[PDB]
Amino acid sequence: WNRKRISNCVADYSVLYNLAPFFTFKCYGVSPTKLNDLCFTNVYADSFV
Amino acid sequence: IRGDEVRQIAPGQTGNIADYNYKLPDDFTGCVIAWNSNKLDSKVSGNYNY
Repeated sequence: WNRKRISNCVADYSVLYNLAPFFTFKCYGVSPTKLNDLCFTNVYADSFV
Repeated sequence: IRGDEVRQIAPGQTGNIADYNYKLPDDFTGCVIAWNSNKLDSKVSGNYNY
């Protein structure tokens, strides 16, 4: 995998929510509608096929 | 409504159409039924009535 580190920035999940690649947005532990109201230390993203 | 924003219309779910047109209350006892009707709603060179 390609682990990408996300830090020191403002995360706008509404851009993802209004984006055209948007399907099966499943979440564990966090409600998907409240992700704009939280803070995280670092966010790690993994992209694969 | 287009199929991307059908899932937006829900109680406690935020969106563009879901917030700016009408919310669903949190005490909603009711059902939602959908159907993909491409035969009548979709028109040639866009349907600009809606």
